Amino acid sequence: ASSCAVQVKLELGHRAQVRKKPTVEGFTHDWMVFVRGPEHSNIQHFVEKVVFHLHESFPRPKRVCKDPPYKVEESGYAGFILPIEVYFKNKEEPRKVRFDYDLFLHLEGHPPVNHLRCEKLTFNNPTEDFRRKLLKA
Amino acid sequence: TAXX
Repeated sequence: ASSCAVQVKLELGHRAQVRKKPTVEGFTHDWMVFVRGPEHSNIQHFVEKVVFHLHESFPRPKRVCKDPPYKVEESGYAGFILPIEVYFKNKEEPRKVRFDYDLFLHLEGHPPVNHLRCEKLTFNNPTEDFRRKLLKA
Repeated sequence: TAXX
């Protein structure tokens, strides 16, 4: 007869800059995409791994990060939808959360992309293990 | 840029 509601704050984001010189393959942008916690918080306490599903046109498109930083750097020629799966150190439903991230690129002659997307997860009545893992962040 |  008592309730719990844990709330964690995640930050998804990405930067994208037009290359001074495009690569031999025609890639014209350097971009990086990241998942992190605010103000250098340590989300590893409850995040097992983070999976970046790149477009099929990329070699080894399913990138995995088991340790911080949860980022992917790459060079490319067009934007796309990047599914990001965040897996928690949870043994109960739900193990991970999915985010469809709009990784867009701006044209040359425009200021580079520095995009931020704040997300906020609320877990209700979790297990005590997951609870203390979540609350150590 | 263009969407892929």
